[PDB]
Amino acid sequence: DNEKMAALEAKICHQIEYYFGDFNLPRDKFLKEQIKLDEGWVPLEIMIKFNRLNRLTTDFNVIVEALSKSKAELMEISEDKTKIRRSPSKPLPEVTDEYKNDVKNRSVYIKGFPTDATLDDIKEWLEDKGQVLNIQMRRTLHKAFKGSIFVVFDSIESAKKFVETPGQKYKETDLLILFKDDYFAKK
RNA sequence: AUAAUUU
Repeated sequence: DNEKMAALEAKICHQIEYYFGDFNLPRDKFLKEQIKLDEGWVPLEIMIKFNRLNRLTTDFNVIVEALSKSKAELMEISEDKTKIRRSPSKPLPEVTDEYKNDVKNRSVYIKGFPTDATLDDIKEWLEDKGQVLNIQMRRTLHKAFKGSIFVVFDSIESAKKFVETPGQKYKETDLLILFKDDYFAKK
């Protein structure tokens, strides 16, 4: 029973840490704007507008409880517990040629998912393939899922090991896997 | 329609 509460809390921490994480934050206009208002602090009242978090829970107390137990320890909770922020002690990394070169080399391309698959479907399928930091479902201008995605692993090592595996299939359907830069090379 | 949404 309470194990499901732990499961819910782990999901809450992951979703919030994604929003304020190294991959997302630098390209999140709405969030970078909010962060400029009160020294990084963002009211839970605002955090609740984030769709994926909303679907997990809308309750402030549950969110605070979950974050206070987070292992990652990326987020800080205010004293009155009405707002949160990325720790000032965990600044965003400087984006150098080296950093970008490393991110590109940890990025993979995977084609072959059914057009109706959701982000949750894919996340679950990637659960046993290594540490993932970002999943980008490729869509058309009108936001229609093409069935192909880009995945960013925690390191070039886990990325390499994923691409090295030739017998991978989704719901018993073959998949085309390539390093992102290799996918572009062809295109 | 910054009515931005893995906001």
